Amino acid sequence: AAQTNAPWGLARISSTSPGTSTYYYDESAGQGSCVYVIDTGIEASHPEFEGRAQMVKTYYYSSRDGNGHGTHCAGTVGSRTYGVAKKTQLFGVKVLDDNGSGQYSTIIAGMDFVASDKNNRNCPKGVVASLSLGGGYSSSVNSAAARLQSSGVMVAVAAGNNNADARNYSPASEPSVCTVGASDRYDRRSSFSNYGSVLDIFGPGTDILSTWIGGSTRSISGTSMATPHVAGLAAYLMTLGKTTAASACRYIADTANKGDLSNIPFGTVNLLAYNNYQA
Ligand SMILES: O=c1ccc2ccccc2o1
Ligand SMILES: [Ca+2]
Ligand SMILES: [Ca+2]
Repeated sequence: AAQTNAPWGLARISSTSPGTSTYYYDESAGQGSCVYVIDTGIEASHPEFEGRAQMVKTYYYSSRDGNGHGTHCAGTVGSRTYGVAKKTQLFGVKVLDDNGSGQYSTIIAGMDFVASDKNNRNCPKGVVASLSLGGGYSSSVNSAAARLQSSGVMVAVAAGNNNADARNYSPASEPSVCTVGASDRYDRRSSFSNYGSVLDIFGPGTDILSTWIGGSTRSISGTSMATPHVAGLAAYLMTLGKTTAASACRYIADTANKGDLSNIPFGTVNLLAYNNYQA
């Protein structure tokens, strides 16, 4: 399948070079997989989700995304026009308030929730969780991410936007999960992207067009935007049978575009998520 005039990030993950505009992907498109977006919620009624999104848990007064961030990330995972895995099932877990803030205790509860909830859902090709959030180091937050991964869910987390070593941020610094840095359309590390030995992979993160609340769209930047590209790619690969939840991060790193990025500090991987699609 080919989507012409795709958002640049989708084109990038299906090409060995920057500058293309077509997203090539297998028609299976993540069907049969499930991705939990743990964030400010998801506007499930957005036409771009085609009825494939639903809220399953909120830690606040409402399950509505009053912010937009969670809807944007979900859109990159799995919306028709802006998503990597266009037929996946999306579940929203609202652990961030409408200002995009949340306490560590709530974020941990949200991870433990998904570890249990996945047992109640029909996801034959596997389960992914996308966490476009983080804050200062916390061993308890890392431990929660490690448990989620251990339970059999492919966990992808944002490296953070401090232009710093991600070792000082959580859950980015938990080695067992897949920590995602951001790049721009010229294959440069995004100027805000954290880096360091704990990063596993890079994805498109600068100027990413996706869904927004009020049935709209908008372009924003962050490691928060790169993370759903990797989460969607994982869902897409599990559906194809190429990898499992336990090994998807390693498989993505193994099959990545290598050495294409500039401004990567010594000690940080130079690997860009790539779907290896061949028609
Ligand atoms: O869009 C965002 C806003 C804040 C933030 C903080 C830590 C990690 C990722 C983040 O993404
Ligand atoms: Ca290349
Ligand atoms: Ca890792």
